Amino acid sequence: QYDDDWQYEDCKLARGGPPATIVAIDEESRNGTILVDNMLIKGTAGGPDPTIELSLKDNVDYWVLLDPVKQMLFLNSTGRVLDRDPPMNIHSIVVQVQCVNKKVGTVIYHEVRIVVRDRNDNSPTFKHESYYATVNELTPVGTTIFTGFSGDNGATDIDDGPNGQIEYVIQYNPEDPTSNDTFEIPLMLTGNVVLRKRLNYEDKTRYYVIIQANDRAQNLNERRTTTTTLTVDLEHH
Amino acid sequence: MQVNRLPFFTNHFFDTYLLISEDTPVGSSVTQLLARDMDNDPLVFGVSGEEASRFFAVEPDTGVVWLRQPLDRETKSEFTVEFSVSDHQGVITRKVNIQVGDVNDNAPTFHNQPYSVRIPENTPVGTPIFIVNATDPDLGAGGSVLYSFQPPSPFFAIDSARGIVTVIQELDYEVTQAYQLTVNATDQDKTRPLSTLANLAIIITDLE
Ligand SMILES: [Ca+2]
Ligand SMILES: [Ca+2]
Ligand SMILES: [Ca+2]
Ligand SMILES: [Ca+2]
Ligand SMILES: [Ca+2]
Ligand SMILES: [Ca+2]
Ligand SMILES: [Ca+2]
Repeated sequence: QYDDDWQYEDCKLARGGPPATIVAIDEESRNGTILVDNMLIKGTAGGPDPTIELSLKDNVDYWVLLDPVKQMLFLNSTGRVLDRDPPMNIHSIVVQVQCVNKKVGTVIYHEVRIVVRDRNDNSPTFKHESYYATVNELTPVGTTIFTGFSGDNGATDIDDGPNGQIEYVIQYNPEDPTSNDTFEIPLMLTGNVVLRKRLNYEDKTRYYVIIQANDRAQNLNERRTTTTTLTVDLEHH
Repeated sequence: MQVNRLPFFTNHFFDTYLLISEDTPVGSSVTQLLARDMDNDPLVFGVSGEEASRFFAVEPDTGVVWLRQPLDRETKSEFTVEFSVSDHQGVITRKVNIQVGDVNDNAPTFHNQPYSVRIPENTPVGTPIFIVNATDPDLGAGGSVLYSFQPPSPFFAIDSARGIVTVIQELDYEVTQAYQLTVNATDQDKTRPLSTLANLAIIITDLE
């Protein structure tokens, strides 16, 4: 007849929608952040006469805490950090909320999937502490004279996507005012430097070019920058 | 002279995630990429990566994204997919996390068949005599198996959660020598439950 079916109802989702509960948080979120407001599972852990048992399974490294009564999930990260970037590489956390129906003994697992979003929490890093080029004085304007940021020998950034990709731009140098006029970076994504003005070994033999790497965070004021110096020495002939 | 401004995606999902259901048919539009370029250069959309490129096609001018082969939540639950937009002077790329959403698309599967068990006619009422088992890989209610006899029997019951068969009425070898019961294993999906049948043979042996 299915008369006593109401008793199989506890442990089923009270909400509609698909079976997995999916949420997102930023990396490095603080201990105690509420991952899931309310699991919306039919029935009642706690109270005078509990109809269900809730617990967490496959909670690898105990990132999640459950409050069975309120059916809340919290981030547990005391004494550590939730790092999406290497070498932790936590892109997502999957746990199961186990619900055992007390009356009938059925077991339903409600999967929770947490998407960890990348923050721009790292700055670019230059492989070397400074960079160098030698140029012949007869080198014509428009020639590429430096190439040393090619192939991860310049700036890299351990963040993901645009937060991790670099743009190089020459800065004005108060200790060498003509250097940003004599040299340009036409393509900021490569960081190759080309000669913009004629050289003269009889008048000046060294240029101190300051180059700033910035990453490409969506929000211009979230961007991070690192500075290096390219020293260009003229050779004779 | 007049340096190019690169395009950037504007879809909201790049900041969060994209949910696509596993029942989405091959050929269906799953989203539409959106980009802005301040120069207003004509933009060209693409998908990058071997895995990504076999699952998704991208219409280059409009940016609609189609599914090329069927998803299966049971095989892979999520992908990270790298999309691209280019303006002819440069290509920019941004990853999106794609969460495959589950539907109840699996009936339970029984294990240890064939089911057959010998018992003596004087087996007491309440004796557990056999355990049936089926599993279902769907998520949640759609993966939680309930057992029943179709129809219910006056001589045997099956625990609906645990699959334990017990004897519920006194057996008489002279009246009935063997039983052929049909066990049903169903999942508990709300709108689309799926179920499988299995035979349980119960052979009675005599003392006199
Ligand atoms: Ca980090
Ligand atoms: Ca980061
Ligand atoms: Ca960065
Ligand atoms: Ca442009
Ligand atoms: Ca499937
Ligand atoms: Ca499924
Ligand atoms: Ca199922």
